[PDB]
Amino acid sequence: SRVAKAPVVVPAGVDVKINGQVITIKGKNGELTRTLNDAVEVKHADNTLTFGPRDGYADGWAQAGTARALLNSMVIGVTEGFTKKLQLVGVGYRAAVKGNVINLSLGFSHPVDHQLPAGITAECPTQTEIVLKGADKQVIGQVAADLRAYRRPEPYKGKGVRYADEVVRTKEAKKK
RNA sequence: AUCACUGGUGUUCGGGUUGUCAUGCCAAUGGCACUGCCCGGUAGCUAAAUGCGGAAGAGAUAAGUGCUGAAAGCAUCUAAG
Ligand SMILES: [K+]
Ligand SMILES: [K+]
Ligand SMILES: [K+]
Ligand SMILES: [K+]
Ligand SMILES: [Mg+2]
Ligand SMILES: [Mg+2]
Ligand SMILES: [Mg+2]
Ligand SMILES: [Mg+2]
Ligand SMILES: [Mg+2]
Ligand SMILES: [Mg+2]
Ligand SMILES: [Mg+2]
Ligand SMILES: [Mg+2]
Repeated sequence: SRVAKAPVVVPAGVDVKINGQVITIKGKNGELTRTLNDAVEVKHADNTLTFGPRDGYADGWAQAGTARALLNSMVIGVTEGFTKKLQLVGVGYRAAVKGNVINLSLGFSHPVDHQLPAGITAECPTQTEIVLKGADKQVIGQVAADLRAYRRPEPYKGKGVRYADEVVRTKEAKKK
């Protein structure tokens, strides 16, 4: 509703294309396409997209609000792009990128190699930092979640793979 | 599952031996006595013998964990995906 009302602006250089429900956004950072829910009517208008419910759908305003938030992320994706940062905490925990495969040393008796998906790249500044980059906000979120899952932050020392902007509450071992 | 090995059985293979009857007798043999009683043992069957098995992988999930995400300007694993 309120989210669906605010239209999204197409900055210069971004080219939208609507084939019924299938949309395609093309920018300097790549090309993203989505099939919108059959209850959403989207209009290109004058360098600004608008979103509204179609007639005969009881949830059109809920479906238009999500279609708006996604297309707004698609436009940001093909220009500024998205970035996620992860830190490793713990003596001996290290990371390193070789091609599109991240090598994790997380205290296991075996190595952890994580293959990145199609349009995601990863740089390791220090050995305890990973920086992901990509145009798809959902994909970069999934990749970061998969890397965090190898060694979730534990509550007694905060050790593991954490999001850089993550608050990790710790607690003290029970006395006696 | 199998019998190469280790073994059991092995009244159809060989031997020892008690009592008695017979083959004229000696010598040699056979019958009967739980296979007379025993000692070994071939093939076969067999276990205690010795080979092998339970999986890996894949698909769709349970509880559970998430990503993106509005309805509800926030939040939200869910309503779409
Ligand atoms: K045998
Ligand atoms: K035998
Ligand atoms: K006799
Ligand atoms: K969320
Ligand atoms: Mg034999
Ligand atoms: Mg024997
Ligand atoms: Mg015998
Ligand atoms: Mg005589
Ligand atoms: Mg007689
Ligand atoms: Mg008689
Ligand atoms: Mg399995
Ligand atoms: Mg949201």
